[PDB]
Amino acid sequence: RAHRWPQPLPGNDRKIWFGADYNPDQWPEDVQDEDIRLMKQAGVNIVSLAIFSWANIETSDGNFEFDWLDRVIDKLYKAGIAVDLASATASPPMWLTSAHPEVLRRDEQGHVIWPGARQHWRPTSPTFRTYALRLCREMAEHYKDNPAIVSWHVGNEYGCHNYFDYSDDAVQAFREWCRDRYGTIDKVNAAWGTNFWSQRLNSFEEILPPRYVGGEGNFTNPGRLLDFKHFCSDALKEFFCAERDVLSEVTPNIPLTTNFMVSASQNTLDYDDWAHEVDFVSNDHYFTPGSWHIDELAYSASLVDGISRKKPWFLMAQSTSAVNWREINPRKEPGELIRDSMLHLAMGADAICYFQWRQSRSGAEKFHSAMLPLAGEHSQIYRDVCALGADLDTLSDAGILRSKLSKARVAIVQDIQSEWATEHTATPTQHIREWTEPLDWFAAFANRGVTADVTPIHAQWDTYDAVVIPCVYLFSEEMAERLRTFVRNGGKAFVTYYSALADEHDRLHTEGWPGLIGDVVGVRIEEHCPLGTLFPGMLDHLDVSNGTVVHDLADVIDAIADDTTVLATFEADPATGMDGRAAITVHPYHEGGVAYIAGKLGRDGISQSLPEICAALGFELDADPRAGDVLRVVREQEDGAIFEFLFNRTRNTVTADRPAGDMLICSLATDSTDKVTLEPNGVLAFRR
Amino acid sequence: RAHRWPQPLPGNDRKIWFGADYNPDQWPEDVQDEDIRLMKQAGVNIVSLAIFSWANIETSDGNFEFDWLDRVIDKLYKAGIAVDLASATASPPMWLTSAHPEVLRRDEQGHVIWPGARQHWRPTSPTFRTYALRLCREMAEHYKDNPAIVSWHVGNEYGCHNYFDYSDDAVQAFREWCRDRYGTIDKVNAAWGTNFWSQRLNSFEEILPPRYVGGEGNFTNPGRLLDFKHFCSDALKEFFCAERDVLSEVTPNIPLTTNFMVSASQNTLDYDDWAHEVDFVSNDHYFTPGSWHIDELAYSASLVDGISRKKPWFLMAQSTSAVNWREINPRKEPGELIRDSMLHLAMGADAICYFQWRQSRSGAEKFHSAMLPLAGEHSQIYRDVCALGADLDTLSDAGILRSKLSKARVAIVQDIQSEWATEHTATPTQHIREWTEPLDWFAAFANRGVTADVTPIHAQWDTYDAVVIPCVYLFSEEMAERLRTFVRNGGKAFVTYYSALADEHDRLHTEGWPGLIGDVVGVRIEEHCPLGTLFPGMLDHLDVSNGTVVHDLADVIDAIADDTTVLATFEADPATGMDGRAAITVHPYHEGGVAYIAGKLGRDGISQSLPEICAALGFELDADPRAGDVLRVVREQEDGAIFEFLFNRTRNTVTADRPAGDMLICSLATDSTDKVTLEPNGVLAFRR
Ligand SMILES: OC[C@H]1O[C@H](O)[C@H](O)[C@@H](O)[C@H]1O
Ligand SMILES: OC[C@H]1O[C@H](O)[C@H](O)[C@@H](O)[C@H]1O
Repeated sequence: RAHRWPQPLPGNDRKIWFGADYNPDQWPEDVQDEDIRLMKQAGVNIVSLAIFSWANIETSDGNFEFDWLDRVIDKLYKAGIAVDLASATASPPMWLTSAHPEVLRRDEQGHVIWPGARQHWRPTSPTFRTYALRLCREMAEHYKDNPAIVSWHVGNEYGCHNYFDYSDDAVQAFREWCRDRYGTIDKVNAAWGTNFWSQRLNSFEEILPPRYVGGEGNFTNPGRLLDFKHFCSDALKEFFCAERDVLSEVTPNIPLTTNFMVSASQNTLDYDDWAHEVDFVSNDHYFTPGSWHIDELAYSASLVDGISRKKPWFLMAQSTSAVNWREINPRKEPGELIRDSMLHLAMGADAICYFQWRQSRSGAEKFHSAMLPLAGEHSQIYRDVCALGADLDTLSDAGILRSKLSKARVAIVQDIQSEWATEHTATPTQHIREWTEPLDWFAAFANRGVTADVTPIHAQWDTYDAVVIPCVYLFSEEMAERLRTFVRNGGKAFVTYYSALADEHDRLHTEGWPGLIGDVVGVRIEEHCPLGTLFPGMLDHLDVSNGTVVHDLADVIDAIADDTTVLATFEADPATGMDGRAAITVHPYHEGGVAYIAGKLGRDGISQSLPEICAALGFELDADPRAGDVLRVVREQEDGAIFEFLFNRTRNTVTADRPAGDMLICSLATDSTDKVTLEPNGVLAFRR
Repeated sequence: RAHRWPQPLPGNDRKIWFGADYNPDQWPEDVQDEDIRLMKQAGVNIVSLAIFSWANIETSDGNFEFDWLDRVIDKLYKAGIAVDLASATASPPMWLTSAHPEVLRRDEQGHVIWPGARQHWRPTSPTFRTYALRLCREMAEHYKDNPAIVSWHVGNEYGCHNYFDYSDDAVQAFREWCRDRYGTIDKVNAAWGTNFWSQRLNSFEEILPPRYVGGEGNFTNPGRLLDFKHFCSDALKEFFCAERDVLSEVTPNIPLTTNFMVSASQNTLDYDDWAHEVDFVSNDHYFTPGSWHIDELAYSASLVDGISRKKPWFLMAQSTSAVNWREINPRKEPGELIRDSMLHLAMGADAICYFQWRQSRSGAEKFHSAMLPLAGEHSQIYRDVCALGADLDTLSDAGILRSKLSKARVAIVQDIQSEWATEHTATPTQHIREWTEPLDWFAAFANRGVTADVTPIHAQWDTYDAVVIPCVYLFSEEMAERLRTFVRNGGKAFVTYYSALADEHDRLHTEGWPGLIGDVVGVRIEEHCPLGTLFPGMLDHLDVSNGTVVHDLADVIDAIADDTTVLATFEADPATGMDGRAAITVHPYHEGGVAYIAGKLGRDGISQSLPEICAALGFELDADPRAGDVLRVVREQEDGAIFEFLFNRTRNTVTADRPAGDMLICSLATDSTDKVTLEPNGVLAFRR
């Protein structure tokens, strides 16, 4: 599927896009001149329109009014502001759900999901599909021929709320998905191990989705659950593809996207898979408060880039300050608004947008920050948004557009499907999920001055000097071979606990762990040692001999190969059986290359262990112990021009080596002759 | 009923049974010769088969095939391995629930319980009874005279998930049980105090089970709830009785059992009552991780013996290492495999089995340990299993079989009905339940080198030298006469807070606590003093004058009798009204015998207080301050042979006086001329 990036309005140059969700249909019409006036002053040059506007467009069944939308598009176009137009199909009107309550999502207990919030429709309902596909057709027909429209924003965050449906529509389509993937019922029975607890299937007609099995102390089929999660993603991908085929047929030159929600902990949609279906990848991401703020945002933006295969990507939403949807919504500290935007940009984005333009006075999102606060033009956030628009204009003129996130020395593998598998309630421990571990390695390498590339499992991590395999619970035979081949030919691999436990069907590998690849890794494990404080006197941590500490889970390593070296061992009470067992090992395999980390060390423990592990593998690290003070993010043009961003990672002002080049952008920082200065949350960009 | 013990295969001697749930229907057929081979090598002499095999026996309605099952039974019989055969009725096929969804269990809130796990049937559903009782006939008809079958494993773990059903079948059957228990509606009104909040019943037709009352802040009738729990247990007991009757009719000489879930915390089925319905008692028990590991398993096994009235019993399931069903599933430490089995064996088991033979690759229980792990015969678990089989063969040859768990000096009373009663949500505090107290008493006497016998309340505790009455919340007049008579004639009693609060209908006794027994105990209490940290500045503990601390709840002892002595008082801020009040008293009554403990002490508090209490009661305790280091469990033959087992209770290697006689078994232990050595988790057995 070819990359096609939204293009300028007629007579404008190519620029970093900079905008917001705009919702003028929630204000009186006469607010729009001020909006536009402030958007111009802020250097805003695109808005996303009509995302949730279904009910103000098809105002009653069969009745489509476009006037208010055409008027504001006109006003925006005359001002030089492009329009990312939504399909308007995110959330249906009251008249549609009143009249057809059968579009309503059902939860795992059979609860109806009422109107009164959003995205409360069943992804596989035919009635709902027909309405959507009609609105799509009407929107497209009305706006082909309209030159303000530069891209389609199809739907909105599919499966954010409606990922899991259990309606009879879902019952039916999950069967058909099973028939299509498995052909014959006996193939389904093998994939799921239905000979456990009299679950054996006679026919496809017998397959149900994992509805309520009584809650706690009751365990649903794990392979079925995996496939169900797969199916839920596919069902909405299918729905999205249909909406987009309809818009594209009528407006073939108009590039189409939908907004992803890629973040460290996202555990529903398989975005890498959806990525084959969009003309350019776009993402919505909101900061994690506290210490994780910087590293988890960088990690995420890197993964977007990975999912993107290094094509430029579109930041469709983030917050200027507080969000509204956590138990506690911290505000952003000074400089974090410009800094976070620059982090997404540094990680390859060529568009930077917010939810949303103007703060609502009312509705569930009234407390969600915006580009123009209820406090108005004379506010810190608006001033900062203006400074940010100028910075992006400056970076547009410096020629940053279309440069790629340069290729890191290390790839960190991310794998939603391994994440699904690790969510079963009957694993060795609920305290391990796949998603935390790749983030831990990303931060630890950053701590040692290394910017890793986060890559989905199907991307080309096997072309990097090095790869991290973190809790990659699912290993197929083709994955085994890819990994084997990689290390054979000179690859360095860091491989952790919880990797290669099962095949792609969640069928646990036999004869010892890691499954399939024990030859490459040169380690053998018969069982896990989970850790915690569930009951008094439980073994709750395991010290490691280099001064670190494992929590949640260690591997019990039974034996290692003759040419495996032990870098570190566990230190425990002798009654545990863990004392003196191998905790960190290194093992050659032809021209590589394999380190094994036999429990959860956390960002800090990985970081402590990195020098020793890398030395033994041949992977070179900056000797500077200031290495972790700053995150260094580099985009490259094919023509040779290099853009390097620096971010302070820490809670004090730091000083660092000035890179070569022209200083382009600076927030809470200072350029000098030898040394660059960065305040907390400061950032610099250089071209060289 | 008559004790019948499963008998050897033709031409075999009697041996301790040693085996597992075996699940050949989950594996390809050609795997069996390997199973049988490794079984022989491990000394396994029995397996339990077809427990969840409905779907592969009645493969469609009325269609019964037995081929695969006769095949494996033949391989096993050839290899000298007996079969404990299931009714196969534990969990119905997908075709049966497809066609008759009215079998599905209904929860407290009316949700359907779907297939996809197990035991999702209504205990009183007449349709499901029909199906089950036919499958029973077919199994019995097909296997009568087949000499490999040495026992029936009827259903599985009744009430493990389906204990509480709220379907119309349960509605209708609860009325019937009430009509049969009370005769007239006025007696129902009397037992449950329905004149509170306009609940008085006009007829049995108005009797409903305790469905949802709106949750938090709403409180269901506690007398009704009590009887409802009794009913849920009787309703499943009856189902079992019917299944079993259909089986012993066809096969009058094959002894039958069903697997109980006796453990310190279980709080559903009344196992002592069900024990009347089996030919021999069998139990599934899984370790508590941490400090509680040893004491809670010995407690539970002791209770099985008590429930068994000291007849030999059958450990039907336990884990070689980790289970799969806690949020954190720790593995067993080295030696705990053999030690735990020896603990069950020491407490009176003549048969030791695991769930399960071979670790599943798939299904909800794939992470549950087995005798033969995924990692294969080359694994520590399988090696330890082999050692254990040799050990149980050794003990077989020593003549342990049918030795009885010796009579302790103190019985500790357990009482499922009191447990039920203490579960209501409007008691003085939710941090008091009956079940923790007898366990605390077991562990404490053990710390003072006394192995108590845990006895259900209807067993003969009134024939021990001492009894512990721990939170026996329900006290009928007959129970009070039993305790009075026991103490009159020279008994020694330890009686705690939360005893004799209410009659057998949960109707609180009047005129002061403990009710009925105030004369025997010598203490009068008007109200409780609950303790905890729910609001700032709440009274959260009360120190006691012998240096212990009470938590969660204390009595307010208002007055003691003329001849009651105070051994210890509460110490507290004077404003509490608790400072100087009686905390532990002792009171003679004719030739006995009564100590009263007015609050929750913990294992440590009881342990610290035992010497002063036992000295004052005249109960002799070992003078050795090392007494708590090892747990001594003792089985006896009529011919006077004696099997003494010794277990290290502690987390350090311990040393102790060598027992007289022949060393039989050692694990993580060591023999010597004067002293015996036990490592943490060690065990030794001797015969004399
Ligand atoms: O932070 C809240 C924000 O989240 C995403 O960006 C949605 O697509 C927005 O419309 C809004 O709900
Ligand atoms: O610990 C899990 C295990 O527990 C009990 O023994 C059940 O009867 C088994 O069938 C199995 O589910």
